[PDB]
Amino acid sequence: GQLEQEIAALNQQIAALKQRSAALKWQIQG
Amino acid sequence: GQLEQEIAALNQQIAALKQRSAALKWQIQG
Repeated sequence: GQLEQEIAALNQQIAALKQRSAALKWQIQG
Repeated sequence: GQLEQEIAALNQQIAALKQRSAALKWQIQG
């Protein structure tokens, strides 16, 4: 249902922002 | 100071999404 889709979206967004943060930290350190 | 502000916003958004997930994980018990 809707709940399952929203929890999937939440998990997708967490992963995307964590990936972005990790890449940014490395880019800044360079 | 906009660059610093944007990184702070990213970290705030990450923390918020993690809190949503954490609150659901906590709720799993009850």
